[PDB]
Amino acid sequence: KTCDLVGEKGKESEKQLALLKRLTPLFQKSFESTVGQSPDMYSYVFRVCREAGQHSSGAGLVQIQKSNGKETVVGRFNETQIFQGSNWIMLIYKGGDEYDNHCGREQRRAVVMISCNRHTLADNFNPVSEERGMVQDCFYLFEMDSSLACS
Amino acid sequence: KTCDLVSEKQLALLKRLTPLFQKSFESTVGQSPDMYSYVFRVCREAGQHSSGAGLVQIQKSNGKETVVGRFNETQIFQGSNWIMLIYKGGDEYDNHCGREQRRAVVMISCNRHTLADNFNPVSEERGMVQDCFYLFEMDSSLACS
Ligand SMILES: *[C@@H]1O[C@H](CO)[C@@H](O[C@@H]2O[C@H](CO)[C@@H](O[C@@H]3O[C@H](CO[C@H]4O[C@H](CO)[C@@H](O)[C@H](O)[C@@H]4O)[C@@H](O)[C@H](O)[C@@H]3O)[C@H](O)[C@H]2NC(C)=O)[C@H](O)[C@H]1NC(C)=O
Ligand SMILES: *[C@@H]1O[C@H](CO)[C@@H](O[C@@H]2O[C@H](CO)[C@@H](O)[C@H](O)[C@H]2NC(C)=O)[C@H](O)[C@H]1NC(C)=O
Ligand SMILES: O=P(O)(O)OC[C@H]1O[C@@H](O)[C@@H](O)[C@@H](O)[C@@H]1O
Ligand SMILES: O=P(O)(O)OC[C@H]1O[C@@H](O)[C@@H](O)[C@@H](O)[C@@H]1O
Repeated sequence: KTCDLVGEKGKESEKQLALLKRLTPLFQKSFESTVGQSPDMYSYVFRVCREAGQHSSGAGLVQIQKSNGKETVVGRFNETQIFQGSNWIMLIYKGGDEYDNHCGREQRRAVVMISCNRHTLADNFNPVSEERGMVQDCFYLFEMDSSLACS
Repeated sequence: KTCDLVSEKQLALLKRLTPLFQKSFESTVGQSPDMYSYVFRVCREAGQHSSGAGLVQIQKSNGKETVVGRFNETQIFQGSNWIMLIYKGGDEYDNHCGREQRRAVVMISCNRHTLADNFNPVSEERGMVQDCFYLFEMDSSLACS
């Protein structure tokens, strides 16, 4: 019912479990941000290791078309990767819904850069961009502030 | 002889990093036989073989050079107070990551006090079937909003 790590198990995997544990106070929260202009107005909902979608799909981050509440899963938390930088944490959710035309029809993916901010536990979640111009390895990029990424 | 993208916003971002082009950033890390020295440059040759390397990994034990990413294949994104620079096209792995080409992802965070400093490796994700990557960080006032 929480984040599941993907990758090789070992010393590094063990460190990533520790990072997820540190983010526990954020689990109960839900972050949202609406961007874009009609007919492409989108609302992104992001959560840390908890269901961010409306259909129990295991979504960690979803995209909702404002015009018509169509929900698209950007990434699932059962496919998480996480890394600790000096003043930030990079959180990745793979296994989102598949593209039909772009990116070799691969599953969508979310990359969230959580930067250190001593003033708040969590705030300023914002979509940065969607890299959908590659034949593979595409991603939706986001940012958010959190004191938990600080040294 | 400069970064080649795959976007007007991206070209503007590259332009913004111009003052870093002439610099060379180095950082040694790890413990032999796994001690590596990383050399990173923005849109300029970081290697010794004119291969177009934007970031190379040097094995300190024997001086062997491995290209992590080529500025021949650059992607760049701008967050509120950070810039993400990506160089794909590095040397291929022999065993990890389906033998794909190495890749470098550099998180350039805002720091009002320096034009560019604190370049360092953060981690190497080499446990995936594909889309592996070397993660780095560095500070720069140019990343500040
Ligand atoms: C960006 O610049 C890169 C460096 O200049 C480009 O890399 C080169 O890309 C070409 C075209 O895809 C590759 O050509 C292939 O070569 C292999 C043989 O590879 C092996 O032998 C060569 C020569 O001895 C050696 O350089 C390689 O490392 C391998 O040992 C052929 O079997 C294929 O048919 C094809 O000709 C080059 O191999 C590749 N060289 C490298 C890694 O620098 C890259 O394509 C450019 N990307 C762009 C256009 O954005
Ligand atoms: C993460 O969770 C998703 C959603 O449950 C898993 O995707 C399903 O995988 C099964 C088996 O491969 C398929 O039959 C379903 O059609 C998939 N549903 C989708 C794509 O939404 C996914 O396999 C999980 N990742 C893991 C644990 O490997
Ligand atoms: O699936 P295709 O046809 O390639 O379209 C892809 C696009 O779909 C839309 O519904 C949104 O989710 C966009 O962010 C996405 O880039
Ligand atoms: O080429 P293989 O055997 O897969 O080993 C991969 C490793 O090689 C070393 O020389 C370094 O470049 C490491 O960063 C890399 O992870």
